[PDB]
Amino acid sequence: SAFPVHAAFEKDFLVQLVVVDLNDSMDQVAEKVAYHCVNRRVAPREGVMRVRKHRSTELFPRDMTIAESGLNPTEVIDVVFE
Amino acid sequence: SAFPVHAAFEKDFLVQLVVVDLNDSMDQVAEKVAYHCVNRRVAPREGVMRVRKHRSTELFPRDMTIAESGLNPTEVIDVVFE
Amino acid sequence: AMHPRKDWYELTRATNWTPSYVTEEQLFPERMSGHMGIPLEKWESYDEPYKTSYPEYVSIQREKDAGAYSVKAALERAKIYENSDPGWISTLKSHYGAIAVGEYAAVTGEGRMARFSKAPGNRNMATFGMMDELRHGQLQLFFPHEYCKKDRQFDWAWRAYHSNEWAAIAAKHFFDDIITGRDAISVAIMLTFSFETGFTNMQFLGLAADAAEAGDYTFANLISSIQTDESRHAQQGGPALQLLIENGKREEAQKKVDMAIWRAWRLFAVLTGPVMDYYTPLEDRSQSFKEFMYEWIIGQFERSLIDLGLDKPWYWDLFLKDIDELHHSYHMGVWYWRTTAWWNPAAGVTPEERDWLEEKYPGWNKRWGRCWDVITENVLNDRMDLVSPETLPSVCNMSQIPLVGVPGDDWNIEVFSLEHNGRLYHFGSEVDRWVFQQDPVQYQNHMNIVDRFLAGQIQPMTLEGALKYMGFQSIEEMGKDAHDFAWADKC
Amino acid sequence: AMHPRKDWYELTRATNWTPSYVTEEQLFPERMSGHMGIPLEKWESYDEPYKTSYPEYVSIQREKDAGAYSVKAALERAKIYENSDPGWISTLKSHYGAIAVGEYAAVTGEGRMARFSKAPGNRNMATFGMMDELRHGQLQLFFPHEYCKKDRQFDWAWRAYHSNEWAAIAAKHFFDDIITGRDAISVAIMLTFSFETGFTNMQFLGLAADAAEAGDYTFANLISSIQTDESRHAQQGGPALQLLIENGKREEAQKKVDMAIWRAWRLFAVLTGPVMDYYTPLEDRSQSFKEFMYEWIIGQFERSLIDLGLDKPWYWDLFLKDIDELHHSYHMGVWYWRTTAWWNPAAGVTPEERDWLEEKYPGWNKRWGRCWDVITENVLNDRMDLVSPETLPSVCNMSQIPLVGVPGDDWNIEVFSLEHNGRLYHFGSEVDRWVFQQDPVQYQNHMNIVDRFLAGQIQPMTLEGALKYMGFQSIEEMGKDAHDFAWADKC
Amino acid sequence: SFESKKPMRTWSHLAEMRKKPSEYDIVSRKLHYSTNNPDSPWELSPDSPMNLWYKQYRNASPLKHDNWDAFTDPDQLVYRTYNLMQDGQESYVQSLFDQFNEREHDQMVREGWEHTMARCYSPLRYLFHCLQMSSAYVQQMAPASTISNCCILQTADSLRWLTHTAYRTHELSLTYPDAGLGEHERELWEKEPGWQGLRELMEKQLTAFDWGEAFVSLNLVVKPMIVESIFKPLQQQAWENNDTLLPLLIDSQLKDAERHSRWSKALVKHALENPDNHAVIEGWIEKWRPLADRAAEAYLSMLSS
Amino acid sequence: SFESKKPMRTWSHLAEMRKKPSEYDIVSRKLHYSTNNPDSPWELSPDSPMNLWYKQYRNASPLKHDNWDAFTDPDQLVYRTYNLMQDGQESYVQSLFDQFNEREHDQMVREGWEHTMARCYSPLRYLFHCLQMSSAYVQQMAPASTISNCCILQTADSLRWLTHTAYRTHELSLTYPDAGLGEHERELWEKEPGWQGLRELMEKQLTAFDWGEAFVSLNLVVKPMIVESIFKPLQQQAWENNDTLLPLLIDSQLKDAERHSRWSKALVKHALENPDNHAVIEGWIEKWRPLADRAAEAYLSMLSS
Amino acid sequence: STLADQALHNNNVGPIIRAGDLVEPVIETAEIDNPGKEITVEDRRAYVRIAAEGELILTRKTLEEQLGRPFNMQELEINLASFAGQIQADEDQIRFYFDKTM
Amino acid sequence: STLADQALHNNNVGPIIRAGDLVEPVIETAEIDNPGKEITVEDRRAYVRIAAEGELILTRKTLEEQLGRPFNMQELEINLASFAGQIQADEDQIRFYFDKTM
Ligand SMILES: [Fe+3]
Ligand SMILES: [Fe+3]
Ligand SMILES: [Fe+3]
Ligand SMILES: [Fe+3]
Repeated sequence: SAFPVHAAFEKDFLVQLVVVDLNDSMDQVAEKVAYHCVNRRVAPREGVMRVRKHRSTELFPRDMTIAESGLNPTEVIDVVFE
Repeated sequence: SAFPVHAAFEKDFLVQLVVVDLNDSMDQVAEKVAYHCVNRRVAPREGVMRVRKHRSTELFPRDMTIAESGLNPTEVIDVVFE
Repeated sequence: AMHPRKDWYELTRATNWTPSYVTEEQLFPERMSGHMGIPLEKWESYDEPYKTSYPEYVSIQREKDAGAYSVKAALERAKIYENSDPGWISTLKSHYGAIAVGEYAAVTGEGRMARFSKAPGNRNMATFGMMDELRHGQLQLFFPHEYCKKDRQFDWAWRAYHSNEWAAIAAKHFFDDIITGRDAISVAIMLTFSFETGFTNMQFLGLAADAAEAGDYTFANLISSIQTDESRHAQQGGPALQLLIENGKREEAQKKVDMAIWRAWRLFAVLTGPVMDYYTPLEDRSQSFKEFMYEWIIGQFERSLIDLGLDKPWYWDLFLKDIDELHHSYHMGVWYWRTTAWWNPAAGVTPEERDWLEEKYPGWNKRWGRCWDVITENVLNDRMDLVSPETLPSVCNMSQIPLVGVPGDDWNIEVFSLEHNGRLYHFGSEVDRWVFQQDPVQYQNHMNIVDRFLAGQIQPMTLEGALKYMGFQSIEEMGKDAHDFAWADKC
Repeated sequence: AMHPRKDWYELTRATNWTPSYVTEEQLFPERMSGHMGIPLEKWESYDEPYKTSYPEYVSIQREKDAGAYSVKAALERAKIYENSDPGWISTLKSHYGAIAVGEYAAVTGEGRMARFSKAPGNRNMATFGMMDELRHGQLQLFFPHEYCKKDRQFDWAWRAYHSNEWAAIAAKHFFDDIITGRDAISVAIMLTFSFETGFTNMQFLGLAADAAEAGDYTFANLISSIQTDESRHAQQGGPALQLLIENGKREEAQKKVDMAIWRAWRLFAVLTGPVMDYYTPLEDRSQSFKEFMYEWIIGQFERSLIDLGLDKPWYWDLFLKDIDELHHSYHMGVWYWRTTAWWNPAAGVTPEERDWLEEKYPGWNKRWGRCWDVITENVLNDRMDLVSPETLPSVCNMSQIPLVGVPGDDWNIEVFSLEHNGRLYHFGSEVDRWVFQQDPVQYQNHMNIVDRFLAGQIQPMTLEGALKYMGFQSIEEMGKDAHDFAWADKC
Repeated sequence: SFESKKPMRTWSHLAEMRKKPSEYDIVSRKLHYSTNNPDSPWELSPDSPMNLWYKQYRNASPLKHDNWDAFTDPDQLVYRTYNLMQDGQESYVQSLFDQFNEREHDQMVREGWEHTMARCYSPLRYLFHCLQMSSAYVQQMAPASTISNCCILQTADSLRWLTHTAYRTHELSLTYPDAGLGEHERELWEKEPGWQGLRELMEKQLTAFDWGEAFVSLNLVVKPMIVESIFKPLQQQAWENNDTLLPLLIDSQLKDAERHSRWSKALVKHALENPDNHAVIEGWIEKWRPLADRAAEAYLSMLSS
Repeated sequence: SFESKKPMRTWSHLAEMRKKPSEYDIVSRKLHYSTNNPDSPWELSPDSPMNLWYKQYRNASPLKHDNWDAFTDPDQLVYRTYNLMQDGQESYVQSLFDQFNEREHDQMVREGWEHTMARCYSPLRYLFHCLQMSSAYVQQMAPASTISNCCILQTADSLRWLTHTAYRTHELSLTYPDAGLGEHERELWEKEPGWQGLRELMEKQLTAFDWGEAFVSLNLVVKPMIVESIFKPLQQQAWENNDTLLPLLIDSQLKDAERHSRWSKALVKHALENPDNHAVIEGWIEKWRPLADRAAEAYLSMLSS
Repeated sequence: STLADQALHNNNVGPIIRAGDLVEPVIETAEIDNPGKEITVEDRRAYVRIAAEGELILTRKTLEEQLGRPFNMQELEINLASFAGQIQADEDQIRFYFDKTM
Repeated sequence: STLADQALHNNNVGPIIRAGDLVEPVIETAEIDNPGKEITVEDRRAYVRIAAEGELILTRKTLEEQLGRPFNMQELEINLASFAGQIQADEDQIRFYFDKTM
């Protein structure tokens, strides 16, 4: 059920390997990524974290799971604020 | 009338060429030497400066002139306090 | 009497002949020779512009080494190791590890030309090139060797290329691509022309300026002497390029140069960039990394490239933007993940240094400065756990260096991906992806360190497992903050 | 194959023969040879213990210079001149001026032995000695030459020995006495044994330690390399001394050693003493002058002298007292009369330095410290006229150095005078007077600088006239306080 | 966890030597990382062209040893000491050239000797260059840096001989401008019967791509033949024709040649730690000896004509 | 007052050269302070023994010039460059010795040649040492450092020749142990007629104490005779007796000898700026030539016996 | 890219000499052997960048004179750490030069 | 004169080696070639004073081994800045020694 992706967090300097779960929501994925970013290289802020395919115009719904999203493992995503 | 001697002043570090006069008193010679010593490398002090042949036990009288002393030019003298 | 070299030099390189007992192609196979179908006779017009001869070489090279070694000997007690800023010592560790055994590898590139180039002058100059790189490899093992007894990280002057440490893999992927992994003509263009007249001046002369400012004359004297050899054997590239152009292969030549320059750039950005703008003590920064780039690559190298009749690379404008940006991110990452390096990176963000950075790179503080603010706050609050990573960075499938972008106020990061033969690759730039596409058979089945981690080749699959996989043999060998965070006392 | 030196060395020195067309005494005149009537055959037992041969010499000496010059070249930009304490720069000025052209003079001492010694091994080793001193003279002109363009005082590396400046006269009176002014045997004993195994270690190795502490590797490397030559050719002295003793001339030998050691001592006390305890920055004082004396002269040289079968000098106890005292007074005088020197003496009496002096020389402050107190008070009160002399010091008729004693609380000063052939001479020690009496024809009609001043040879007869007489060609060339009195800010 | 360890006195790989590591040990040993990973010699796609080349021509060689790196140049030469030695030799050769030219040596050779040199001596530049190219191939393919180092120096030595030959060809032409010296060497190498055995030998040798076969053919078969069948007969012919320079020059070149033989023999001794290697090496010698023998015969036939 | 002056680019004494001072200029020129004060060469009593010696044998020489210091070694050698050149020459001679010994050169000389060497060659160590001693005397007495420097190097060169001779005497004795090689040279120098002209010449020359006469006799008369009457006849004899080493060795020694002649000639040219000096120099040559001629005749008579 | 454009559009040629005894002599030589050219010098301490417009010649004869000791052209390699321009070298001189004018 | 007496009454012999590549190898050699002697070392940075009681031998074979490169005994002169003791030198070794015992 382990699902590796590569994630870029808004205002960070890099892309990182973050292993999420096949059944995680786009709210949870955003948490697992943030853990490796906010308060490390990125200042914390108000707002709702969202997930999208890299540089996509389309945001995934917050409730949608990765399995339901159609993402393939090792694909690249961004975590951004509304 | 110029009369060169070499003079060592009490508490100085060296012997110096001091040119005195054939008719100077042992009070004046002591002055001409002091000029090159006191307040330069030797602290000033109370007392009467006296002249003697180098390391001699005999002091010359204060009123005696160098001519009367029998000193030869380029001979060595000390200037000391009583 | 003796007769002047000009009177007999032609005979030293009158060595081409028409094979009869094997075919020309058997004797000079295209995979090793890279003659591009150009007939033997055309290669005889090759004229090395920086000539020497065997008796002159042994005499002159004898004198070069006597000075290098004499200086090292006379300065053993200068307290460089003991009194130098640790950022400077890490600069030495990085240099020797990243370079010594790659120099020895360069012998093979030169050897490839000495056996397989159809140009007689090239085969002779390549023979001196083999000797030169032998010199360079031996110097750069000999010099750091005395420091083994002081610091296990100096072991990496020898160990690095034998390891799977990420920077060593990035070095080997590059050098195996441009030096040891291609035909003689590709070596002439990618190594002797592109890398050796292009970039090495940055590390062997730009860094020497910093070394002299830091009062490390043993090192400055060493690397500047080494570059005098480079200047001669690098001149094998230009005449090969001229010959290709004259024989209808300009497009092929341009492509090789374009590829080699970008590949070298990304490597220099991760190793030399941080050295020049961060590890080197501020008072010793002769010029910024960008400034040296503009002197050596733009002002000198590119102008020479144009003079020979090639064009500015298609990615010119991307390259210029990259010079402003890339190494700042590479530095940040090398430091955050310092524990995977064999040197101790210095953060180099004291207030005084950040002012210098702002002056050299307007807008720095509103970008990278934003991440350093967070890092700094944590340090001042002893929240050290937030100053060490708990995952791996994503890595470029070409350069083998993590995927980065511009942080802070105007955040922008882009990965350039590619599906190919049922596999998904990720590249850190448009150019890196283009390089892969120029020669997929060279790269397609290579797996970067993170590919390996995900594929089960790194056991256990943990940060510790990865550190062991990278060849670290003791705790002391892994990178740490150069000043043990003492810099925070200035913030 | 080649045959080992031991198999053929004897033939290189089988060069004595029985003269037939001139007499032995015509060929080896006693005034130039100094054989003391010892027959030619006895001199063949002379066995130089530190041998070399021509092919080995040119090869080894080639290597010695390559290193010396390479180091100088590699460190040109080390900012020694610009960043060094001025006390250290004055140390360089003093060294080069007092030494370069005296080294070249040493060629003549070696030449005197090469032509006039009856010992074949001596004549060959003296030939290498001639070459060595040529090396030394040329090195020590070449090295300071680049500094001419910075400071006219560096001109004195060449000019000193051509001048009548008081220290130059003291240097020449000594070197002309022990090197150029006597027979070959006297040269062997006074120069190669006494001066060259005795004292030069102080200036060429003791000072090198200070130079390394001060971070001046060009200079430390230079002088230590020079001393490797000294160590070889100085070994001509011991075998001559052994031969003299075996042939009933021990008393004559002892006298020559006794004289040369005292003569060298007074010169080193005025030049090296102040360098080591005052000009050299405190943090760079590897050991005190006395400490180095105890290492090199007492611990090493005197022990070697005893091993060869000679006795401690008759003036032993006077010499030991002198080591405690003399250079402190010499320093004080060189500084007070700084304007007659071609270097800028440093006072070296900051509170921190006076504590070091007290520790190295208990009682210092109650003696010399008393004079420095007066000098210091004047400086702090801008009474600068009292910090410059208005007369000449009285000068020793042997050493040519002013007559001094112990100042302060237990004042004691003694001049040792002598009437001789209707003239009155003054000496700074019992030993200096004794030296004169050993060989009056060598000295009796010499006039010291002050004798000349009083005799009308210095016109005009004034301080200015004397400065001009001493060869100063501009105002800049005359000595000044090394730090322009900035040290007073520490008092 | 990791473990804590103190600094080592030398490289981790040399740390278990009994002896203090020498300059040679420090700068020469175990530098080929390309032997670390049998599937991927080079840090690229495992099936990249050069990776396939190395897996076939190095890794798959029938000449096998589990520790090639242990090999030691019996001379233990490094770049620094090689240059000291060869500057010595080249300065000596330059001195000979200069003094023999001063004495007009070339004018006093036996009548016609210039023609023998033009035919049998000057085209040696081709042969020596082949040795140079071939030496470089063994360098790049050998499975240990200590081996490759001997090959680098041998490649240089080959160019040294080439250069001597070029210099003397031109110089001789100054005294004998009507013998084709410096003019007809390529044609001679290509068409003259005396040269064809050697040319066939080298063209074929240069296409032996297995590192083991390349080494054996070059260093154990070709090079010893050149010593016995070319260098020494030339010295004898020179003696018979009042050429006193050539024997001295060849003596200096032979010093190089004996050095190549010395390290070659030492590599054989190392290889023979594996008894399998005897038949492998012996087989390659038997394979190439006939070509080598025919090359020498033709050359000698030409020389003594 | 004094005046203020800025730093000079070189020594005050060279500051008025048009050209940038060379290494030679910087380290060689005007170093004899002993010529500054005519009454007191040395800083001692004006009538000290050495001061009297110099006033008589240097200052009072009939060979006169008002600026000896202006003299320039035409080779402009300094210690550093001399050693580079001579290490080159000695390395070459060592290479020759080693290779000729390898080839057993000494065994193949003409029968009896060992006896000719024992008699006419090995005692040269005495002659060369005399040149060495005499060169050192001119060094210490010459009135300019640039002159003395040429003499220092010539003294070294003399010991170089002495050393060659010692080495070869011993080596030859290894092949011919029954010819008195290394055993009877002193007796030959002292008693053999062929050597007596040379011995008388040198004993007398070594007692010419005027610096000018010493130089002229040594460098203008003795040394040129040795070149023409000793070195070259030996080369010819060696040729006739299948000694091929000796001519090469002598060629290297002759390079030294021509260098001594070069600077000597240049000193003459400088001296001749004073027209008075022609008769002075000519007079000394005429004085010593007879002894020199008789020395050569006796030696040649011995050699060709 | 104005900065980069300007940097690229130069015609500077000449030697980069490493710190040592050749620095000053090479600068002097560049001046003497290229009269009517302005010689520029950029001092980076470990090396010096010496340049002229379009072409810069160093003759062996002049370098030997400025260096003050016997000198063969091939020795320049000991201290020629880099160079701008194409190079044309022989026993008598080295020429740094461009074919094009930017 | 107690201090001076004690200083004079020593039997220390051995090389003084100038700063450079011979320092450590000579110390190691002194230890190896004189077992059962204590080797003393005084470090003055520009030179090192190495000594043993009565006699101290350095063999060429051992020095070559500790130095790590081919070495001829005569080369020691390059770095032998001084020495205590009388000296006995040949192609195979150097011996520093005293005749007397103080
Ligand atoms: Fe390199
Ligand atoms: Fe290179
Ligand atoms: Fe000296
Ligand atoms: Fe000396």
